[PDB]
Formats: sequence, C-alpha cells, structure tokens
Amino acid sequence: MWFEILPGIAVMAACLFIPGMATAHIHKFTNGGKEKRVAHFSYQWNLMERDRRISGVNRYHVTKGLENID
Amino acid sequence: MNIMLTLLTNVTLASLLVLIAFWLPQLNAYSEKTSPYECGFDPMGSARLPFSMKFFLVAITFLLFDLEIALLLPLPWASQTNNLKTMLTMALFLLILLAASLAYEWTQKGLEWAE
Amino acid sequence: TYKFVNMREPSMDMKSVTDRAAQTLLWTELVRGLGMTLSYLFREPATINYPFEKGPLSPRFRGEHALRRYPSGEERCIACKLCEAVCPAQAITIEAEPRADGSRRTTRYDIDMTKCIYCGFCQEACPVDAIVEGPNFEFSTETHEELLYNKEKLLNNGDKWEAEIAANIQADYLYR
Amino acid sequence: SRGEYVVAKLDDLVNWARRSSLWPMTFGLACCAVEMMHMAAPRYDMDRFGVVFRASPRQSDVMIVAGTLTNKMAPALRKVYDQMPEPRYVVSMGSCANGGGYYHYSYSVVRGCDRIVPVDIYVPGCPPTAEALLYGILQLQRKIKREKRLRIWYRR
Amino acid sequence: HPAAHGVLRLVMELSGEMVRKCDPHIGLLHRGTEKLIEYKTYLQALPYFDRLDYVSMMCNEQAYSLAVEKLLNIQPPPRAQWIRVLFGEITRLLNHIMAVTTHALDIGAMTPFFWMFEEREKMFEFYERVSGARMHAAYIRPGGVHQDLPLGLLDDIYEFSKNFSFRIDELEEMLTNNRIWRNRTVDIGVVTAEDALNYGFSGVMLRGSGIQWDL
Amino acid sequence: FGREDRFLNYFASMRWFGGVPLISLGKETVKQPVYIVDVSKGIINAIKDPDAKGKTFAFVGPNRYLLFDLVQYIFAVAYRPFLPYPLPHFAYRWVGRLFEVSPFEPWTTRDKVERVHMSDMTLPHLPGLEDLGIQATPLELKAIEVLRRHRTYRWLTSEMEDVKPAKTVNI
Amino acid sequence: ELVQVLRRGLQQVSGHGGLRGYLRVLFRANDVRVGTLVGEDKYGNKYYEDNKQFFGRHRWVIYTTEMNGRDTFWDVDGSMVPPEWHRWLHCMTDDP
Amino acid sequence: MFMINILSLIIPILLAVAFLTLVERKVLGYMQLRKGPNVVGPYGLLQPIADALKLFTKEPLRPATSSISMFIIAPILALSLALTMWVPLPMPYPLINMNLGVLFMLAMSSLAVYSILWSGWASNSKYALIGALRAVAQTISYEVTLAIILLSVLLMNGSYTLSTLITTQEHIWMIFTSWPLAMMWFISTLAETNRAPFDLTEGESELVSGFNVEYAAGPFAMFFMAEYANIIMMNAFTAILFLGASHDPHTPELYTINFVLKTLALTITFLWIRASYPRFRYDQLMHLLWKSFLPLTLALCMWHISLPIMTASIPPQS
Ligand SMILES: CCCCCCCCCCCCCCCCC[C@@H](O)O[C@H](CO[C@H](O)CCCCCCCCCCCCCCC)COP(=O)(O)OCC[N+](C)(C)C
Ligand SMILES: CCCCCCCC/C=C\CCCCCCCC(=O)O[C@H](COC(=O)CCCCCCC/C=C/CCCCCCCC)COP(=O)(O)OCCN
Ligand SMILES: COC1=C(OC)C(=O)C(CC=C(C)C)=C(C)C1=O
Ligand code: SF4
Ligand code: SF4
Ligand code: SF4
Repeated sequence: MWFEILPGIAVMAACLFIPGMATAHIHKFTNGGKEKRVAHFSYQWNLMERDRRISGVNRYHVTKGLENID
Repeated sequence: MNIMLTLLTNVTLASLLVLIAFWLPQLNAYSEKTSPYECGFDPMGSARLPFSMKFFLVAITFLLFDLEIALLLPLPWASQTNNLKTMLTMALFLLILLAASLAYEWTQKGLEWAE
Repeated sequence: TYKFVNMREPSMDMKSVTDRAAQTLLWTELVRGLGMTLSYLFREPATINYPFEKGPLSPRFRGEHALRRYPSGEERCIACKLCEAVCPAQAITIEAEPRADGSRRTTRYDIDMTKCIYCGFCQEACPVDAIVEGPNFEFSTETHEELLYNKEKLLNNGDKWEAEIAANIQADYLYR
Repeated sequence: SRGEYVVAKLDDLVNWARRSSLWPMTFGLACCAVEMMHMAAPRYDMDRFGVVFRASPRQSDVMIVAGTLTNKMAPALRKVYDQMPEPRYVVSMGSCANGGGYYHYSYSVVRGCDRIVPVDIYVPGCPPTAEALLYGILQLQRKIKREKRLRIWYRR
Repeated sequence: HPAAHGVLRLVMELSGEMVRKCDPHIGLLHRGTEKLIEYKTYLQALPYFDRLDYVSMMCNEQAYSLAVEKLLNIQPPPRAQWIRVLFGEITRLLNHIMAVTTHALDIGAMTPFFWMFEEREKMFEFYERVSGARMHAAYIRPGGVHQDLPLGLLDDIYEFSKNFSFRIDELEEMLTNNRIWRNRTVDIGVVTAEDALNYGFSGVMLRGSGIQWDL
Repeated sequence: FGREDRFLNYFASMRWFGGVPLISLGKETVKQPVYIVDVSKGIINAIKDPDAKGKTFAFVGPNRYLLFDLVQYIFAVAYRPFLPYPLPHFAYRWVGRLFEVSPFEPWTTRDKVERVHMSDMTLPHLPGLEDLGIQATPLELKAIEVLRRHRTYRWLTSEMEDVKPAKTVNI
Repeated sequence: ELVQVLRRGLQQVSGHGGLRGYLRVLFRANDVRVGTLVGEDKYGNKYYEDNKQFFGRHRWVIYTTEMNGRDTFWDVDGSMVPPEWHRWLHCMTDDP
Repeated sequence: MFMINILSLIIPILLAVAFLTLVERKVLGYMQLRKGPNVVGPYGLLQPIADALKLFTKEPLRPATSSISMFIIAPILALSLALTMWVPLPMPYPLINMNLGVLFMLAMSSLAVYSILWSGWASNSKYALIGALRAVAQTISYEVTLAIILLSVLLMNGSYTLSTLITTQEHIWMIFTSWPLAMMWFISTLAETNRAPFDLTEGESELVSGFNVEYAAGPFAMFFMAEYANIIMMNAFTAILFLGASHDPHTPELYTINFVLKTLALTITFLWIRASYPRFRYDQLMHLLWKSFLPLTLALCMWHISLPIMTASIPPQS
C-alpha cells in the first residue's frame, strides 16, 4: 504494497503546491514585497489612487512617510 | 481585464488541444467506421425521435424554486439592518411559504414520476 | 429441511427505534462498508510478477503436443491410428506404410492445433506412449499456418521437451 | 543522418506510448471470456501492465475474440471492429476463434475469426490459460515495439 | 454490451427509460452441439457438456454420465460417487461466486468480484490438479471418474474450505445491509409461485418465491 | 473511380474551399472513367485468356462526360452546393506548385492539375473490356457507393435513383 | 517498528550489489526482492526462491540479457526457460 | 507578469489531474487486492504520460450523423470551464479577487452542465441522448439544495468573498458549527461531479459509455481532464469552506501546504467512496435530494438565519 501508492500522491501534492506559492511570490514581486492591496469598496480604491498620485513614480506601493512632510 | 485575459487563455488552450488532436494523427475514415454505435447492430429508429420525460412536473417546480434562491441570497446583507425583527419575520415568512409549497407538491403525488 | 432467509421482524421498542433512526440519519452501515474497503487497502495483494513468476501447475497439465522416442532413438509410434479414431475434434491425420527396414511407421502425422480441444484423449488411447500433451503453454504465433503441426514439428517438440515429459510421466503413470 | 536519428527516436516514443497503453474492448463470446476475466482477476492483474477494459469501441485499441464466432454473430463482430479508430489490433483467443475448434464442422460456425477480420496474435488452447493470454498480450506488445512507421515514411 | 452477459441481443421498447417491452434475441452462440453429438461416440461426446455451461462443468459431466449409466444399467463405485458430489459442490461454489459477483458488478459494485475471483483461482487449481485442465476437465465419465485423486489434494481442499466462510462474510458485509443495494434489489423482479411453476422456472428462481423444492 | 479512388473523392473534397476552380469552367475536357471492379475483372480475364499474350488493351467506361457536368453530378450526388468558377491555367499551376511542398501526400500537384484538365484519348484500334467478356459498369450505378460518405446527416438516406444522371457527350 | 521496515529496505538495496544493480533489477523486473539463488542456466537465467512469501511469489527467475541470438535486456518472455527449470518454476516438482 | 501567473496556475493543475488518474487506479487496485499500474515507469509514474501520448496520437472520429459544430464545442467548453473555476480560490491569495466569488462558482458550475448536454445531443446516438437526459435530471435534483446549503453556511461568514472564510475560521473549523449541512454538501458535491454512486451520465454497465460514447482520442481525453479537474476543484472548495486553514501573512506557504493536504484527503475519500458502493438509480437520487435533503436544508436555513440574531453573533462587513 500500500505504500507504493505514495509516489503518485507526492507528485500530485507537489503539482498542487505550485499555484499558491506562485501567486504569493508574484503578488509580492509586483507590489514592493508587501502583500498586494485589496480594494473591495470605493474607499480603498480612493486610498490607492491617492497613494499613486502622491508617490511621484506613478506606483501606489511606493510609500512616503514623515520625511516627505519636512 | 484580468478575468477577460484568463478566459481567453483557457479557451485558447482548449482550442489548441482540439487542433492538435485533429491534425496530428493519421486519419482513415470510411462509412462503416463513422456509423452510429448500437452494440454492433444497426439502430431501428433515429436518435432525434421524441424521448419521454417522466419528471416534467419536477422540472417546472425546479423552475419555480430557483427564484426563491435569488430571493434568499441577499440575506447576509439583510442581517445587518437596524430593524432586525421585521427582517427575521420576512425571511421566516418566505422560507415557510417555500416549505408549504414543497409540502403541497409532495402530498398530491407531484413528486412521483409518471409510469 | 429448509430455512427462511428474509423472515425476521424488527424490534419496536424506543431503544431500537432510536437506534434505527440514528442509523438512517448518520449512515452507519455505509461507514461499515467504507471500513471494510479500508481494511482491504492494507492487505498484501495476490498479484504475482509475471513473467518472472509463474502460476502453479501439476504433472497432469495438458499443453502442447509432442511425439516421443524409445531410449534407443527409435520412434514409439506404430501407426495404429487409435488416437486418430478417438480424437473428438478430428484434429489428427495419419498416413503410414512399411519402412525400408520393414518397420511399421507413419509417413504423415499432422495435428491441427486450431481444431484441437486439448482433452488428452489421444494420450489415453495411445498404447505405447508415443503421443503426449506436454507442459508447454506459451506457444502463441503470429500467423494461423504456424499452428498446423506436421510430423517434423511434433518430433522436434518431443526432442525439445523430453527432459520434462519423461519426468512428468514418471510422477503420474501409477495413477493410470 | 540526423533526420534518420530523429525519426527513429520519434518512432520509438510513439511505439512505447501505444504498447504501454493498450485498452481492449469489453467484449467476450464464450468460455474463453472466463479466462479473460481471470486475467483481469487480482492474481494476474493485467491493469498493472497498463491494460484497461473499455466498453465503447471508440475508446478501444485491441479486440480480443474470446469464444466461438457464429454466422449470426459475425456481422456484429465486424461492425464493432470497424468502429475502432486506428491503430487497432485483434487477438484471437482459443481454438474456436482460431480455426473453429470443437465446432469446426458445424453449419453455423465461422471457421476462424480471420475470415472476418485480420488477426495479429493467435493464442492456442481450449481455453488458453490466463497466463497464456498474458503471454499473447506481451507478444503483441513486443510486435508493436517492432513497427517502423516514421522510418518507412522517411524512406519514401 | 458489458451487462449483456455474453452474446445477447435484447431488443427493448422503452417509453423514456421505462421498459415497455423486452424481446431477447439469442442464437449468437448456437454451434449446433446436438447434431455434432449425433456424429460422435458416447465417450467422444462428453467434452461438449463441459462447454455447454462453462461455469458449471463437472455438473454437466455428471448429468450426462448419469444418463449414460442409466441407459447402460451399470453402477459406479462408491468412491467415484463421493468424488462426484464433492466436485459438484466445488463447482456450485464457483458458479455462485460468478453469479453474485457479476450481478453486483452490473449493479455498480466492483470490489467483491476481485475479492472472490482469487477463490475462483484456487478452485481452478483444484480442477487442474485432479484433471490437468483448469476448467474443461472431462473428469466425470459414465464409468465413474477418469483418474484417482492425487495424494495431497484433500488437505488443500480442507485448507480452502476452512477459510472460505470469512470471504462469504466479507461479501455479505459489503452488500447485504447496504441501503443502496437494497434500493436496487428489493421488490425488483417479483414473480409469483404459480407463475414461476407455469413458466418452467427451476432452482433458486423457484425457491425465491417460497416453493420448497430441490432435486 | 471507386471507394478509395482519387477521382471522385478528389472532386468531392473540393467543397472545403467553398468554390470549385475549373480551368475554362471545365467546358473543354472530356472524361471516360472506368469502375475498379471492371478493371480487376479484366486483369483476371487477361491472365486467364491465352490469346491475350502480346495484346494491348484500353479499359474505359461506357460514357464520356464533360468535366463540368461530371463535377456537377458529383456534387449533386453528395448533396453539396455547387459553386464553380473559372480559374486561369497559370493561376491553377501556381496553386498546384504551392500544394506540392507538402512532405506528406499532397492535396493536389501541378501534374494532377494537368491530368485533370486534359481530355481522354480515343483508341478504337485497341481491344477493350468487351473483348475480355466484361460489360463496363456505368458511373450512374456506382457513384452513390462512393459519394454517400460525403453527404451530411440530412441527406444520408437518399436513394440511388434520386439524383438524375447527367448528360454524356457520346458520338 | 517503522525503523525495522526502513532498514529492511536499505538491506534490500544493498543485497542487489549497490544502487546500480538495484536500479537494474527495478527497471528490468519491476521487483527489488532478494531471494536465495537456486541455480544458473547455461543461457544465463538465474533462479531464486524465498519460502517466506506466499504461494506463487516464492519462486522466480531473472532472465539473461542475451540468449541464442537476440538482446533480451528489455525483451523477455516465459518461453525462455529450459524444460528442467520449466518443471521446477511452475511448481510441478519440488526438486531443482 | 499576470500571464505567468495564469500559466503557473493552469499547467500544474493539468499535471495533478494526469497523476490523479494513476492515483485513482492504484487506490482502487489495492482496495481490490491487486496492485494497479506498476510496470511502465517506476511504480507506474510514467503511466499518465503514456496514456496522454497514446490518446493524442490516435485517430479522432467524426460521426456521420453527428452535429459537428457542437460536437467540437462541447469538450472545449468543458475544459475551459474546469480551468476557469480555479481562479477565485484563495490559496491563501486568489488569482482573481472577487466580491462575490461563491456566486461566480455557482454560475460557472451550472454552466458546465451544457458541455455534457450538447455533447450527448450532438453525438446523435441513443446512449448519448440517455446520458444527456440523465444529466438534466441530476442537475434538477441537486441545484436548489446546493444553493441553500451554501447560503446557510455563508450566513456566518458575512459576505460571499472567499477570502473572508479564512478569517471566519481563524479559531475553529466551520465543520464544528454546521456538520449536518456539511454532510449534505458533501453528498451534493458527489452528485455535482457525476461521481459514484451518482455516476449516471456515464453509466458504464447501463449505457456503455453514456454521453461520450461516440467520442475518441483527444476529445475524449479532454472530457476526462475536465472531469478530474472538477473533482479536485470541488474538494478544494469543500476544504476551504469547512476546514479553514490558519494563515500567517508573512508565511503563506504553511497555509498552502495545509490546504493542499486537506484537498488531497478529500479527493482520496472520493476515490474510496467510488470503490466502496454500488450505483444509484437516477430517480432515487431525485427522491433522496427532494424528500430528505430539501426539508432538512430549509429547516437548517431557518435555524442559521435565527441563530446569529438570537445570540448577537452577526458577522461584520455589511
Ligand atoms: C512536451 C509535451 C509534448 C511531448 C510529451 C513527451 C512526454 C515525455 C516522454 C516520456 C519518455 C518515457 C519513455 C521511455 C520509458 C521506457 C522504459 C524502458 O523500459 O523502455 C525500453 C526502451 O524504450 C523504448 O525503446 C524507447 C522509449 C523512448 C524513445 C526515445 C525518447 C524520445 C524523447 C523525445 C521527447 C520529444 C517529444 C516530442 C516533441 C515535439 C523498452 O522496455 P519495455 O518494453 O518498455 O519494458 C519491458 C517490460 N519489462 C521490463 C517488465 C520486461
Ligand atoms: C441545539 C440546536 C441544534 C438543532 C438541531 C441540529 C441537529 C441535527 C440532527 C440531524 C442531522 C442529520 C443530518 C443528516 C443529513 C441527511 C441524511 C439522510 O437522512 O439521508 C438518508 C440517505 O442519505 C444517504 O444515505 C447518502 C447516500 C450517499 C452515500 C455516499 C457516501 C456516504 C458518505 C460517506 C461519509 C461522508 C462524510 C460527510 C462529511 C464530509 C466532510 C465535508 C436518508 O435516506 P434513506 O435512508 O434512503 O430513507 C429515506 C426515506 N425515509
Ligand atoms: C459467465 O457469463 C458471461 C458473462 O457474464 C459474466 C459475460 O459478461 C461474458 C462477456 C462479457 C465480458 C467482456 C467477458 C461472457 C462471454 C459470459 O459468458
Ligand atoms: S487432445 Fe483431444 S482434441 Fe487434441 S489431438 Fe488429442 S484427442 Fe484430439
Ligand atoms: S501416436 Fe500412439 S495411438 Fe497414435 S498412431 Fe502412433 S502409436 Fe497409435
Ligand atoms: S476454445 Fe474451448 S474454451 Fe474457448 S470458447 Fe471455444 S470451446 Fe470454449
């Protein structure tokens, strides 16, 4: 044997592992490494648009702190 | 945009697989190979003849019951109202009406298939 | 003497009624069947590793035919045609004449193996143990004509399989 | 030549794929189908070789004629052989399917299924053992391993 | 067809999936055995009965041998008759395994088939050891039997018999109390005793209706 | 012409492009097709005839057809719409050359186009099928057995005597 | 006792002469069991037995890679066994 | 970079389906006292590759009586829909983040039946038509109960977003709050995927090959792939719905491993169920779904509407 079914199960598990970590890593890579923003409502979209406008490089994930307030 | 892209990608993958299936292998088609299958003997009639449905009443009842699904789906949002008593009364009223309709169809032998 | 197979009556008390309700609502016997399949999953299978392992056989096994010889090298067959007369499928053809030394020998001994039913009647009828069914069973061919044996092929089969045919006959001839 | 090497390797790949995935039709006639079942039984487990029965002729690669073919049955056998998409193979199992057998001289029996369809492998016996049928199937696999379609196409 | 049990052309008239008429067309395995028997001696005709019912072989041999013995006015020795009954019961085991497992396979349960075809293999081994053929033995003959049993056969038969009950129990656990199996089998194919008698039924097809009969 | 021929099947398969290109609308070609079974029987009879040792035979059909009418009849038996249009010789040669580059069996070739649009010679001085005891089978009696495979489901059951045989340029 | 079966697998690997022989027998015969050598043919076939297995798996043969004229590294069949070892291997006798 | 994500979502699923074929064969074999594929490739690991290569090099058949357009459309639609119904699943991050992901799954799953319908009808054969009619009956049997079970379960989630199911089950699995609904949902998912004991559209012993009897080679392979992809996808949906894994924003790999393990367990349970039981009659499935599941589902819908209001446990995100 019953343990010779295990290789196929392991191959299936390895194949099914790929989508989740692929999505996680691609989200991190394209969003500054910080967990791509979620906008279910218009308020969050407005926050994202304000961030993009004040970024100066037209990317929302570029975050400005107190050093931009002088 | 993204959903349109993924729909196009999936449909293109399926179509490409069909094209591979139909253009790669060697084809030898003759009349006997493409005849309909009926366990080795020729069919008596046509497959386009009427085929009786013994569960037509259940089909119409499913048509009617499918719209109560649309009526009941906004319940997670309706639960957030301030006047919860009216909302609960109306949800229970709708579900009781649906259950009574099911009971009426059941007791008059509406769920039994035609023989 | 007889017995009934489905003539029993269920108990009507509250305990058994609740037990049957719980069985209906919680799928007890279905779980039992799942458990039986699970137990079978953990047993050793009965499969053998063919062709490296073979299924058991016995000395009586009736396989491919062969014609035999005496220890001196002379053929055992004397063209009596008893096997031909007894063959239930008419799968044997025999022609004979006196040999150059006056012996009684066949000039044609053919067995159609697509007519044969492998009953073993020929080797029961033979009085000199000339024709036998050997132990071989892996002699599938690619053409129909390769299964129409003549005297040369049968004598070759005897010469090829005698080492096992004699041993199998030795282990069983006391049952005959 | 590079092209000969490429076509040889592709032919090997296609032959391996074909012989390692043989799906016979769920088809039996007489006593020999019982030995076919015992071939499918756990002791021999033909599925372990990649051999799976499939009911539809459109999803089958091999036809095993297991039993006597009568005159009444011959058109149906030919019809279900014709509906198999190619490539397709036929295995003749037992004396009745090979040459008529015990019923060779009868008025209602076809003297061998090779009068109706071409046959790749003849398995002798009445009935052949499940081991003998397995030997025939493996011989058919070896025969499929020997075919040269792409090489002959290239030599044209 | 997988569920046609061989060569059967059931022409069926249906309204939807309801069966209005069944017309079984047979003769796709008619090989003219009786005329062929007319062209053979009594000994030469015995192997045909092996191939009549290729699941109950020694039983057909036994029936033919009993008929020939009655016509010949001879009596087999007691040991031959005991061997005949023993192998008839083994053959009954084989036949009932085939029947139940393939009926379940037609219904949709495939596992018991594989569970019991190993027992079928062991019984085939018994057949081959006694006769040299796994299924077409021609062992039972009008004089009795062809050969005596090999010196170590009864021990192996006892070994098989002392364990077959657990296999029957596992099959019963798989099927008997399953509610799906009951829904597929209960009240299906009901036949009355009078109709069974008038239609020429025999065997279990009588005993299932309550008729107390057994040859 | 026959079930596995490249004559009737070739013209029937032209439906896939939508129109049938015919040099000069096929009005300057004459064809005399012959059945396959007649050819095979004639070969057998030539083998079994002792007088045919050094002879030369011409196996031709009982009717001569213009190419346009032959293709029209082929399309009528197959119940496919017929849309013939005239294509010049050099354009057709170009198309054939384009198709010739197929490493598999080419759909058409320049040689095939040349042979399709050439009339069949008449050789009355040579013996034919009727000198070997064979009566030539007309195409109108055997065209359905080749062309029923090219029909759609709506027309699969149409009988042989439905499609009104074509006109022959005989004598 | 999981460790015991793991060590049994390790000795199964080692008993085939290392990883090379282990893989050769795994890809040639689809079986890595280790038995007692009963004998060797003049054609090269080796015969192994293991009475701890159930009836049917207690005897087996590893076919030679080269018989009379053909390469049998991959192409093997049951007709390759000579008659004496044929009688032994099919359990028609108890004596090799 | 989004196309890379689509490819890395869709190719591994096809590989998993290919090897699920082998896993099913081996599990059934070992449950039946045999081995299953162990010859081609070590432990039969190359069996799916041989099966696919054989199928796609074999001749596909165009039935003379068939309707070619729908005959070719149906497997394309089946495979495309099976691939599409994977995009909103959070693992723990969805490829496409939807406000109403559950409704999207409902709609596309109800659209997937038309592949079987149109393939069976366009085959123009009797067994295919019987299979298609059985598909109609099966959908009518299960759809309403499926939808009501889903709504009753999501009444505790607060929304139709699939990601919120992660935060809802942070401390306890939803199996411990709605196990009767979960049992009914599991049976409904078995019926939705035409799996034993509800594999009536195929009906191997009854209808030869059922709705795909006329299909051969690659078009048949596509139907097989869609079937098994639907199996895996439905079990993943069940695992996300009732066995909620814990997610740490800084290590989503742990969530992915746990969720894949639960999905694999559910799929193996599917194969176990197939190996253990006989087949229903297709009217008995309708009676089971309409006379036993529906009243209980209505009562539990009432209960799950009343419970959060009774206990002041109403979820957020109006
Ligand atoms: C990229 C997507 C499209 C293409 C998909 C390709 C899939 C990958 C290919 C899979 C390769 C596996 C095949 C090789 C395994 C066979 C193992 C070995 O046994 O084969 C032997 C030799 O193998 C064959 O001779 C040749 C097989 C492969 C031939 C060359 C490989 C070509 C690969 C090129 C890839 C390009 C794909 C197409 C690109 C468009 C013959 O032995 P066999 O009879 O079995 O076993 C006997 C049984 N016993 C052992 C129990 C006694
Ligand atoms: C304090 C307030 C609480 C309020 C009360 C809440 C408690 C509720 C108590 C009752 C709950 C019972 C729920 C059960 C769901 C209905 C099941 C049922 O009763 O149906 C069965 C039938 O259901 C089945 O048998 C299903 C058949 C399909 C079998 C498929 C495989 C079996 C399942 C294996 C285990 C699955 C595990 C489920 C969970 C998986 C994880 C998600 C009845 O049918 P019959 O016996 O034929 O009789 C009907 C005529 N009288
Ligand atoms: C024992 O009775 C028989 C059957 O029932 C199990 C069969 O299915 C079949 C044929 C069907 C399969 C494919 C062997 C035959 C020939 C038969 O004799
Ligand atoms: S075994 Fe029987 S059928 Fe075969 S040749 Fe001998 S007597 Fe004839
Ligand atoms: S083989 Fe035996 S029975 Fe047959 S002719 Fe020769 S001696 Fe007589
Ligand atoms: S060869 Fe023998 S066992 Fe096989 S079908 Fe014919 S009579 Fe029956």
